[PDB]
Amino acid sequence: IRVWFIKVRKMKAIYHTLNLCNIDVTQKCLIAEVWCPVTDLDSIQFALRR
Amino acid sequence: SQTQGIQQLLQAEKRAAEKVADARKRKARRLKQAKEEAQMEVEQYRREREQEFQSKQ
Repeated sequence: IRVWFIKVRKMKAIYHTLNLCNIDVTQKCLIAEVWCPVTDLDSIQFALRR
Repeated sequence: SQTQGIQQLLQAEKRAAEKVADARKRKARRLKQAKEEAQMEVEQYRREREQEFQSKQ
């Protein structure tokens, strides 16, 4: 039951993050404006390519 | 990054409108053209059956 809780809560959190979205005219892609450290951008893009 | 986003939309709109209109026009004209072709070939078939019935007589 605990892991069911954490899965469901996180998934709610994912939907919350997805609420913040580029409402484009036609794009099926999304362009999000986010603040992020310049320190870790190498790990950022490593994660993205993963 | 700000130019291509509208280029996509414009070419997509062009394709959608042009293709729906072209299909509808193709449809309306193929009605009459198929009608004419089928009717004339029917008349030629009627000539063929005229020939066959004359031979049988």
